[PDB]
Amino acid sequence: HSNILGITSKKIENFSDWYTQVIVKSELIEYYDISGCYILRPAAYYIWECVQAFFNKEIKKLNVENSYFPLFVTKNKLEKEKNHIEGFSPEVAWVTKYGDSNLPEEIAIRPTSETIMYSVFPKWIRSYRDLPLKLNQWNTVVRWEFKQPTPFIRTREFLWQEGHTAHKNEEEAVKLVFDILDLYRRWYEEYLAVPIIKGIKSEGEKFGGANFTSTAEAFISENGRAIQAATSHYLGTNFAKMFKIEFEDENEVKQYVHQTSWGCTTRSIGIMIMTHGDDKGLVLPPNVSKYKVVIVPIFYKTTDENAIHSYCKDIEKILKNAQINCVYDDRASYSPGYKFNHWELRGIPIRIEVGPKDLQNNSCVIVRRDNNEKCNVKKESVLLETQQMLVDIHKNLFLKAKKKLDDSIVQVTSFSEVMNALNKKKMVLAPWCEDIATEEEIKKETQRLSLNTLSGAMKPLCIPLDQPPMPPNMKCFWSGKPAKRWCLFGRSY
Amino acid sequence: HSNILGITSKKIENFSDWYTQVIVKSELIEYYDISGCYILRPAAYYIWECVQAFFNKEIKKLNVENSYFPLFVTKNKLEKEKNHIEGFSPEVAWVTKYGDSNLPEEIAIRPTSETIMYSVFPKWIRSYRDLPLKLNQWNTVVRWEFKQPTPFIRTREFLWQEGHTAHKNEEEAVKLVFDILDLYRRWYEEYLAVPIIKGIKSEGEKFGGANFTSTAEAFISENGRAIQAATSHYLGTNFAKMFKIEFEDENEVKQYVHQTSWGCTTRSIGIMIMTHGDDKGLVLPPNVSKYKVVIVPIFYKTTDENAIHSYCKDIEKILKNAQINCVYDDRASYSPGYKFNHWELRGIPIRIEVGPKDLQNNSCVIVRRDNNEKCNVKKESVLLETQQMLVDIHKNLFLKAKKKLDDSIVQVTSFSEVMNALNKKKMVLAPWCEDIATEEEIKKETQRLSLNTLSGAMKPLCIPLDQPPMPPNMKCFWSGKPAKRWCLFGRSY
Ligand SMILES: Nc1ncnc2cc(-c3cccc(S(=O)(=O)NC(=O)[C@@H]4CCCN4)c3)sc12
Ligand SMILES: Nc1ncnc2cc(-c3cccc(S(=O)(=O)NC(=O)[C@@H]4CCCN4)c3)sc12
Ligand SMILES: [Cl-]
Ligand SMILES: [Cl-]
Ligand SMILES: [Cl-]
Ligand SMILES: [Cl-]
Ligand SMILES: [Cl-]
Ligand SMILES: [Cl-]
Ligand SMILES: [Cl-]
Ligand SMILES: [Cl-]
Ligand SMILES: [Cl-]
Ligand SMILES: [Cl-]
Repeated sequence: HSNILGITSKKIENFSDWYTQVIVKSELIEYYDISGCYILRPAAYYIWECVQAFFNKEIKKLNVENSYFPLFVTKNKLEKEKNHIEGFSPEVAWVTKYGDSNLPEEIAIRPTSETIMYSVFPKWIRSYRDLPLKLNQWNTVVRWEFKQPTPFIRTREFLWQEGHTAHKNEEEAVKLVFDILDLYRRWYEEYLAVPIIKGIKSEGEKFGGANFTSTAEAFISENGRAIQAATSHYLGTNFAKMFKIEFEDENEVKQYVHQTSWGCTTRSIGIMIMTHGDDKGLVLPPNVSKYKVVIVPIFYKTTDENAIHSYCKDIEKILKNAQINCVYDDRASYSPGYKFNHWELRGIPIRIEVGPKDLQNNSCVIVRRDNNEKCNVKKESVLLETQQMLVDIHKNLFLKAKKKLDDSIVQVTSFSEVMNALNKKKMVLAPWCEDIATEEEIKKETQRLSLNTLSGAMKPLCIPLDQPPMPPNMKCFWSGKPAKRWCLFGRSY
Repeated sequence: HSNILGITSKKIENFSDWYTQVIVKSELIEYYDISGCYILRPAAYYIWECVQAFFNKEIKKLNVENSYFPLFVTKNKLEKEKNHIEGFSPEVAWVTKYGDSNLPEEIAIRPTSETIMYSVFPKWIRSYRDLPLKLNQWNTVVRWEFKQPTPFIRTREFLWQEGHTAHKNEEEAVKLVFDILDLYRRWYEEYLAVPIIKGIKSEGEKFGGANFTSTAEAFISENGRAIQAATSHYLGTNFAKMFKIEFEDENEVKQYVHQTSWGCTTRSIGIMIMTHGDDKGLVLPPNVSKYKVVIVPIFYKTTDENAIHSYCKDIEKILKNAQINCVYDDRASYSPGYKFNHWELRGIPIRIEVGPKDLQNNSCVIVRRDNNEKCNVKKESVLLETQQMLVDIHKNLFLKAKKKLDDSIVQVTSFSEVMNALNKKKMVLAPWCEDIATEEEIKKETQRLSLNTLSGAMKPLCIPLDQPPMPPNMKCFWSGKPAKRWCLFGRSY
């Protein structure tokens, strides 16, 4: 990796290389011997801890309790269900030995914990007094996917949380499915300044055993690829029937539980980086940056040295007293411009420059990372203006990313309008009959039309919860049948 | 598992079965298809989260930053070092396939992350400005150990934290080694009410590449087996030489870094259960129990029902207003005695009984879990007395466990005195010359003397930091040579 000090690929001209440079030169990640596995350095894992604390706070209000189930799973429990999502079998890593000894029975590594947890649920669930059962895990899962691996986005091994619940009836379960989905929206908006779109995945793309799969969909405008930001399934009684999870209800009749399972991944970090990063490097919402402010001294005269270091330490004291973490870069070995690029690259939201002009005027210079706008601030008002500026940066990052998302969403009706939008790097909202047979024809056929890596087919992303009005005689864009609902389409990571 | 409602094995008469009953009937764990892997239910994982928050708070003060490295490791990096602790090779689980496809290169699952992290350290460490480097992981590791598996104590898969640091010189590193060790002591004392003994492991039992291995040693008096509660290694330059971790110092001379690595495990939970549990089931320090108080109504007259439920809800309001979580068990389906045993079994520190006698006297009955002592408390003073009683329970649990630890420590000098103590289930402090050749002779030979599961040999546990005075002509108990220091010996889990 060359030119460690700066980003030499513009986000638009070469988005792929720009992303690799940002995550490495900002010290978020490091690559690894094993393809698809990545080292989350402290800067990246700080982001994970912030969203982890937030999500834990909110799911505790729903009485979800954390837990930990084994990393390994027997070939019996896992492969016991070929009616659920058994498309993980080609991706399931198998341990076959310890040392030079071979295992008697092979054991797999969890791609997800549905079979591990739900094999014990019948023991914990005997009557309606035992429901609802609400569990969550903060763990690591493994999926061996031949598809091109992308840091944070499609990885062989990723940290996540997987919640699983079971309920007395349908109404209780589905309300939790969407309550979690809104927590995912806050996960992205409040802490990552990333807008998403709530929807319902088509029958073709839904989770294996799910009744339906709700999703939060993000979009990378620069390369026109949607990403499944987070997921919340209503499994209904499907999984309850497979694993014989039954309960005596209030009227002595035995019933199947209604289950959910929801998960969000370090993929949120990748989406955040792609949404806000620019050619100077990493851009962070203040809520996920360890250092909210960096104080850079700027002078040349040896006489000013003593006065300036004290003035900067005054600012460091004001901020840290107000619980605003910050770094005072007083390294004399590096030029002021080196410090500028170094901390812009690391994504520090705010830079406070202090120079001789500042001492006499009793002020400072404050520079927003998102737009590089500078302003003079009297020393007394530094604390308040810094607080309001961290808020304004977050408000600005979200609204800019929302403008880019909406500019990428185009509403069309005909097949030809759809392809023009598709090859212009847009996410297309079109009327669709939702017949499942049309999903594979649409994907396979659009790929043959998009002449000139990642999959080039146009999948159905999600059917938005927010439905624009459907005209009376509107026809599906592909089949010509009467159209049921508007659906989002596009290429995907 | 029979008699789910109570513990049918006395902790002394059958300690092994008593432990299995406690951890399952108190809903801490559930057994699993794969030997050595255990399900940490919410009650057990709440304990993990409390100590996890505490340890994270304190290591952040030392500027240790959390991170996450890959679960997998190549056969090259792992086996590159046969001079370090390569005794993990027989315990290293190997993935050899994904799906029906075989992997080109086999990949292992981390038993520990020394090789994973230290293969990247040279990239992050170029000069003295880059030191100290302080990293930590909250992750899961795997060791396939044929030894008899015990929940929380010796498991195939366990949660832990592994810190790793690198320093400019020896003084900086070793100070951190012992600073972490004291954090482990607070981990056990402050939050688990478990006393431990700081020591230095013998040269025979030290960690693979360590210069020395400091340890915190706990002791299960009932079955007379010591356990390695926590560990903190000074690796010195040993690992720096293996992985070529060098740095340009302040005087332009390249040097090797001085490293440490420290870890503590869910084994702390197992030690806590064994130390405080009694025949009624689980006994918890208040700091690791979700519910500090359980309010049980006790009446028979239908007339009293309305008044009593309001009186109990008043107490629930007082406690929860003071941030003292509690459960008001108003289930009319279960007898009051059922509730008593149910919540004593789950380890709730305090039970507040409310009956008709309480309403007229405007008081309540408070029952300590640790000693079942009951006392009347006027309703007004419930909040204060409850707070002081949670503190007194913790003070009592620690001091009781410390009395049992010290009664199990016996100081002897001759070989025959040592064996009498050994077969009386004691941890023996004896003078020892520390010659390494004597470690395998002592272990192998004491096993042949202890006539009539787990290893029956007497290992050297640790050489305490607190050294009682050594007489002038004191001779090692085994060799007759002049004795260097007092060392602890005993059987181990
Ligand atoms: N390969 C990857 N690389 C990087 N980041 C990610 C994120 C991924 C993902 C995230 C959420 C949900 C799903 S899911 O639809 O498979 N549902 C499940 O697993 C269910 C629900 C949780 C319990 N099991 C997948 S996969 C992946
Ligand atoms: N098999 C088991 N079952 C249940 N609980 C436990 C706990 C165990 C343990 C705890 C602390 C330290 C050690 S260590 O001495 O091996 N040192 C290392 O790994 C170093 C230091 C951290 C980074 N690598 C082992 S092993 C084990
Ligand atoms: Cl590969
Ligand atoms: Cl809101
Ligand atoms: Cl996906
Ligand atoms: Cl410079
Ligand atoms: Cl603004
Ligand atoms: Cl086995
Ligand atoms: Cl103290
Ligand atoms: Cl050990
Ligand atoms: Cl009963
Ligand atoms: Cl007391």
